Amino acid sequence: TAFGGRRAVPPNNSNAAEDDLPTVELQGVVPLQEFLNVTSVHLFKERWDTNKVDHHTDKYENNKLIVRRGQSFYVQIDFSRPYDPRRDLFRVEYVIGRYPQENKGTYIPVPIVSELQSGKWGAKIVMREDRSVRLSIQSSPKCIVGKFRMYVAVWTPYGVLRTSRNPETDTYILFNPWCEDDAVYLDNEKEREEYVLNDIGVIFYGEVNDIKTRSWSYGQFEDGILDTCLYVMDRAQMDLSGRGNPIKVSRVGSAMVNAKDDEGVLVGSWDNIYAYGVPPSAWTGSVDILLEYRSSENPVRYGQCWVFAGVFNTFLRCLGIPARIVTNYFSAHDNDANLQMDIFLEEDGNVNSKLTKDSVWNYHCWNEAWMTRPDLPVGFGGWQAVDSTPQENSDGMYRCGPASVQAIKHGHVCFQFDAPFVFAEVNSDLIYITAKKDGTHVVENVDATHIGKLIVTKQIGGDGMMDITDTYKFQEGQEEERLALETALMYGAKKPLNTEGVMKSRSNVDMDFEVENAVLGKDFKLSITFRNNSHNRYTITAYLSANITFYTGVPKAEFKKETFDVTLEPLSFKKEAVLIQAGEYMGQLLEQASLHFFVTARINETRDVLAKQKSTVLTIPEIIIKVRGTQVVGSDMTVTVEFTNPLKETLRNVWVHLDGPGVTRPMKKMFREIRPNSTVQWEEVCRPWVSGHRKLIASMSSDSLRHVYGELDVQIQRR
Amino acid sequence: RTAFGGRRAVPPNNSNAAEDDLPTVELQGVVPVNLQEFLNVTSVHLFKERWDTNKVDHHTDKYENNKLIVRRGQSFYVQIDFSRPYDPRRDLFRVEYVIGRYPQENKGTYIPVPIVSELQSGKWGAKIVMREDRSVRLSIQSSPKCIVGKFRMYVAVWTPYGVLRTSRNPETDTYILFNPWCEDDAVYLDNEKEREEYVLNDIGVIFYGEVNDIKTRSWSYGQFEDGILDTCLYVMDRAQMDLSGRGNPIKVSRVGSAMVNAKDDEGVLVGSWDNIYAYGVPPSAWTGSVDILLEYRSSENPVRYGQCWVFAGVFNTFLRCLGIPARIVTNYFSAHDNDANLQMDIFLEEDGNVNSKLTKDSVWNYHCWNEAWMTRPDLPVGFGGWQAVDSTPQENSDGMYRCGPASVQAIKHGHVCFQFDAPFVFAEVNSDLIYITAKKDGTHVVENVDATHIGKLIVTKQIGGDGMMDITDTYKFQEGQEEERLALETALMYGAKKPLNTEGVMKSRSNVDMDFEVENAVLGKDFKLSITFRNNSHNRYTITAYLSANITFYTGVPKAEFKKETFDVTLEPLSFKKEAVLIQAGEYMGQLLEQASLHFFVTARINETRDVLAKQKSTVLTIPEIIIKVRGTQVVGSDMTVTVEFTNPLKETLRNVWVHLDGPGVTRPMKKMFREIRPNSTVQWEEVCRPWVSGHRKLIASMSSDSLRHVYGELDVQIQRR
Repeated sequence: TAFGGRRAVPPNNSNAAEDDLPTVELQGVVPLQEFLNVTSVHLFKERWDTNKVDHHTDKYENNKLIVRRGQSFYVQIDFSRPYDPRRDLFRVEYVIGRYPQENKGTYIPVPIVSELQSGKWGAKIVMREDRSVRLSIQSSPKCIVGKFRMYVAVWTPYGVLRTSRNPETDTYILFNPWCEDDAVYLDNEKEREEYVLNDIGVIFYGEVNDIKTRSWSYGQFEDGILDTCLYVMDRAQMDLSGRGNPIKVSRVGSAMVNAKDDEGVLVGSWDNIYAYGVPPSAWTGSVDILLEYRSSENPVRYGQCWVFAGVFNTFLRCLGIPARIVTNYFSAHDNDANLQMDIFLEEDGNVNSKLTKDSVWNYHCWNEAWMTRPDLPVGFGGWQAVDSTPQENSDGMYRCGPASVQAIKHGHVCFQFDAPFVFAEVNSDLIYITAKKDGTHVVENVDATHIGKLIVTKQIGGDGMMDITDTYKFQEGQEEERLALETALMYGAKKPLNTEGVMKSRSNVDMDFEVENAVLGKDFKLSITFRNNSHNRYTITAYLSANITFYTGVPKAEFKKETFDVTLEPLSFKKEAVLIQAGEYMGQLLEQASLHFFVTARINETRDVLAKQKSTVLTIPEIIIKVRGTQVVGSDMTVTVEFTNPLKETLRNVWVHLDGPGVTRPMKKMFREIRPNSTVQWEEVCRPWVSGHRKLIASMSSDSLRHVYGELDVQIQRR
Repeated sequence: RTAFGGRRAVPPNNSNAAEDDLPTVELQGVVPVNLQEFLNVTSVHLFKERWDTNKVDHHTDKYENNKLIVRRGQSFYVQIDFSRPYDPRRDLFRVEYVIGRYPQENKGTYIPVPIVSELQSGKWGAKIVMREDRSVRLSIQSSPKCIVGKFRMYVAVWTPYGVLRTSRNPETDTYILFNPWCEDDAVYLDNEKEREEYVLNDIGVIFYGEVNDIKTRSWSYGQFEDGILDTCLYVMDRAQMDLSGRGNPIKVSRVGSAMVNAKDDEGVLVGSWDNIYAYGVPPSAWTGSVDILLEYRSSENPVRYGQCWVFAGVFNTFLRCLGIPARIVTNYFSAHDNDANLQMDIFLEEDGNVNSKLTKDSVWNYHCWNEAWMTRPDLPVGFGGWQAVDSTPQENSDGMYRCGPASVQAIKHGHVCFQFDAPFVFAEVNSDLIYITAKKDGTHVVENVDATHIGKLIVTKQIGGDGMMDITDTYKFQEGQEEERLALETALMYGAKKPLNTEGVMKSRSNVDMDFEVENAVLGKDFKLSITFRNNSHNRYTITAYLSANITFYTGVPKAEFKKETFDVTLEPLSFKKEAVLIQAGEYMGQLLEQASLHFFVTARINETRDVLAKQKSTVLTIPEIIIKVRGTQVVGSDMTVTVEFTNPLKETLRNVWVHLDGPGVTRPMKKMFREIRPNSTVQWEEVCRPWVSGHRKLIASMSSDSLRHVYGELDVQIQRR
């Protein structure tokens, strides 16, 4: 009635599933009681106790023992009678999954040893008193990460006597950045504090000339999160033997973030509508999302790049892998490994918006995970870029990474995973091409300094910005930068169009422009400058094209167009000012209030083309958070969330979100509608459970206006 | 309230079946004048008949397809008939090739072919070769990096006011394939005999059995059969493969191999190794890829069922049909599901017996995968050539997936740091068998290490013949050679792992040699197993040997131990003893699994030195083949009677006996059902075949029933021209 011919044992791919170890493995009475019996086990698992504090696992809102691999911890077993070294033999067993196998690392018998050897599992009797033995158990630093079952087995000559199933002794074993033998070892305490223990983050957005920031709750220590992270791997049917490998954990975990069909954590959406779900802009942290995923057991709607990164960062940090979110400004996504972004122009100099279909994202967020790379030559360990936002790679439409940031900076894109696609996000050239009326194409200009202009991440201790641009690229013009490019071209990166006659403009005319930062609903100026360094007189025709775009760069509508007839004297400089009125863009704005500007100019004399692009985001005023009360763990604190409608219009179905790990579970309030320029208030009583520097996080989302945030640093005390 | 698509300006162009509407007239700006003044296309001629020069010079004349089929990077001829003569002085026009619903010139999906004076190598262009009346003859050359698929063709006349274009015409739809004959193509093969075999041959040989009794059977690739080329494009559309990547042999292999083994409702074949196969066709019954691919096309669902050679057969059809040179390789004693470990464990009881409860991993008698030829511009120089691709899943760095393409060159040298999934393919052919005693107290003791069992022989069909070609030396250096030790070390540096330490197995206290032979037997017959000891040192010993004989699946997975024996041997110094065992038919009959595979463990404990000796061998019982006979004229278009004959070899009744007949270019795959076949009785199947392909052809047969299966037959026939 059917044979299992594919493999002798079904795959062991679920931490949730468990078998039943026999309590009596006898080999015949031939022909007990007088043998050792376990009366109880002590794990010293209190959060104030030495195990959790020495393992840095005391923050988890979990009452079970949680330790980190490759480091010893204490347990104590109580026997029916005193243990006798001569005549007695027992061992502790760690078991994970339904089909444990010692050679697969899922069945781990811990032997009593005299001395703990570094790198191997072992139990050292550190103390014998009465009917008790105090053990110092050390795990392997390559151990599988997950929740293990614990048993104590006494070996008699006729078999094994083992403890029965006890959910109270279930032990979680995580990655250990503190352990020098661990693949994820980070030798700097301040960095471990930030990249592993910090449960609050800062995401940078906006545009390079007006960097905006908002806080995100990672909430890795919150109740249920650790278990949800194991559930993610189980849903991925991730092989238990592979869960101790940070590379494979990063690889499989990141593929689970973006949902394809009914599998995955988040459904991606950039439609500015989001029917039947929550707008990506509404989320305040990962907790909300991961718990919803866990209970519904279905993908959560909806997410965008920073949301994918926030959730993946929670996953990494919760398991013990050092992780941070990075933001790349002017990002070339969906690049197919091409190092060129095309902008097509009409013959007169206008931007041909029919052909110009590729867009540079104002910003794009991805993650970096810290680990060694034993699959690559020496020198590629460290930060590995992993982008859970899909794009076409060699396998299809999927996440990219982990890719060694070291390999990327040097152009060694031949080393897995998906390196050429990450290299192209930060190194592409903007190519300006005239698409003539006869069918031919002429390359006019090359801008090699626009894409990947600034790459940032939150600073260690502090909400500040840390510029990590030089970790990804060498400085423009440097010899090493040209060598890195050449090496990349050798390994699959491509440049379809040859650009030689290009960039050698004999005009010597410099053009540039700036846009003042504006507040939503206000007017603002745009100045275009022209420098003539030659002793020649020129006449120029310039075009201004202004569009309302998504943060991805995708344009919705051109809201303003202008033409300028400039005459430049030899050795002269001149500024022209254009005035953009609130009435021109309002009513057409998309979420994030992003605007894009093209300024192209044709020099009538030399036939040369000058081009420049810039993005702008309109500043939307933040939400106000107020705290009234005492501010002590266990005792009440009143939090008031205040939002003032900035539009001269009625906001409808205004959802406000409150969050703060260790202070409050994520909550949300729904307001029928908000009158033009009127204010609403939300008062909630909070009973914090974590002391020290904490933070309150708020967000606002309506049928129209959204992507509005607020935050407050509070100081809670102990008892 | 809006709608907006903020992720991308244009939806992904990932279906070849989907198409846009190009305007027949497209003007811009003020006018006022006669449009009739400009050229007009009255007709287009592709010279796409099968005897014509386009298909013959492009080596596409074998496809049972009436549309034009050319290969990239090589010129072909077309003729355009206008409404009036072409005036070089005043007319301007170009040919356009378009693919998908969202064509873009910078993505290679919209291709405007310009009229040029001279065709440059590597670029698209059309050269006017003849002017005559209202007609112009062009020599069109495509780029060698061109996307592979079915393009729509249009002719566009340029006027100062815009474009005038022909209308949609399915008759001019042109297929552009990979070109192994073009030097600039990534899949370039520099020799005609290799091209003939690896691209043009539609019949193949699959080697199976076990290393000491290599069995062979024929498989129909049928890449030129009606409907196949279209089904291959359909596979890529089902995979939602971006049209821009279908011109990259690496991505096509990567995505295509992932579609072979169906996970849920996506993919071509549902894998099953249950010996039952209820609600499907047993993997053993298939005679080729045609049957499977067409069923997948019409049902639009995964086909039940397949195993490794079936996946390879089908994937081989896919690659050859598109133009990527490909072959199937068989690895004898394959370490699949290795997780990159270079060690396979066998656990022994304390006495010396095999611990069958702890021994859970198995070596496959054989395992088939594919090799595809292409350059590897994503890797350092020297890694081009054959690339291994295994569509039979196993855990790799991404999950349970196919592995490859991995450069066979990198695998041979241990450079497993190069994508894709290299460590896992390297371990299929390089693992060590580690014999370990699991003592009653809980500890483990490494007794022996056999580094010569796994990947003992790797073969493939020879060029221009049905014999086998030993390619073992392409995957690995000679045992005990310098280069082989360095390869192993390099692999360990990049991810390959050896959990147990085997320096201490210097317990090479092999003064005594042991080995055994199992004679080749026929199903139903008794056979012998001969164990042979050898005392190569001055000494007398008391040995206890154990024999464990099991019925297994071809994958090595055991179903039952059907025979156990102990031997107390005492051999004198410098003397060699021999022991023969007789296995009677009654001991295994009635318990056999499909493929009639048997596995033998022979373990020995030398009482004196406490040493352990161990060896293992597999055996497959031979089954009589199906007899194919033909009587007729043997010329295309004319009838030929084929008779399939099967004689029940079992002295019991075979029930629901399905017989299958196949032969590309001779017959469409067919199958006959037989209620039941009496013990030792014979049945005959007769069929009238009207062949359509001349030259050397082959008839292929297979048999499958409720119990007995994995029975084949074949016959080389010669069809003639007329």
